[PDB]
Amino acid sequence: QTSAVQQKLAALEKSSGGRLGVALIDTADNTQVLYRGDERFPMCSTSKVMAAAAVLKQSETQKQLLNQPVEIKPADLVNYNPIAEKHVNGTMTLAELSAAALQYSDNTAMNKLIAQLGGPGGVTAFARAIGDETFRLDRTAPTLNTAIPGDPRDTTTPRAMAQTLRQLTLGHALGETQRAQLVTWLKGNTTGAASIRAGLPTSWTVGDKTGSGDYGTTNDIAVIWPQGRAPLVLVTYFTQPQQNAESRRDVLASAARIIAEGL
Ligand SMILES: [K+]
Repeated sequence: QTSAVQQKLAALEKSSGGRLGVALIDTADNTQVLYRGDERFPMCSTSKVMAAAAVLKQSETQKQLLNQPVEIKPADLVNYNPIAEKHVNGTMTLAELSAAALQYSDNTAMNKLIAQLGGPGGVTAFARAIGDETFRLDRTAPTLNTAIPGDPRDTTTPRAMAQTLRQLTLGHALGETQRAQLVTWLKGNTTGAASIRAGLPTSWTVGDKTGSGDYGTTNDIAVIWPQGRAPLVLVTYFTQPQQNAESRRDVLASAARIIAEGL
């Protein structure tokens, strides 16, 4: 069946000329709203949530892991590293690298998290451990953002990522301390105001992770606390036919607004 919400998301998708994938979980009743929910999309930087959560899971058996220094060398700098470049020829802790990756989308910081997990396949291993059979990380930053149509590398489905984000932030995939840390980090995101958040009422509070890549790929994954409602999880993924296409955060906002109106 096609709901009124799915009809409005299809109309939005048409006007955009790209491809849109949406997955909502409403924890009030565990109901789901999906648009292209089982199609694969490039994750781009939304993958940083899985990498930071995998290190948080390691910290459950190592009290001092998050305080562990990691050397930052000039050769470690990549395309976008606004926090790591200040610590070149110094160190950042795994807590600092996690925060920089999630709240500033620092790509050097994500590469340290990946290196701490033994490479991209270590992030995929953690996804499988928490019951995500869809997620795959294949590359480091920035080449995991190539977002080539039809490429299975560094992809997931909206349905899979909404379920995983729910487990990580509201469920018991992490210990209580670690779950709270991940939520604090997401809530402190600096990059999300033009994406999901822009489509929701101001009074609602959001923790989110954005992503952007080639093919005008514009993504956001969010945990939403509506005024007077149980929390929501929302995934919005958007990708465009042309390698050089512009970002379209406003499409994610428009998708979020349709979803909110549909509650
Ligand atoms: K782009």
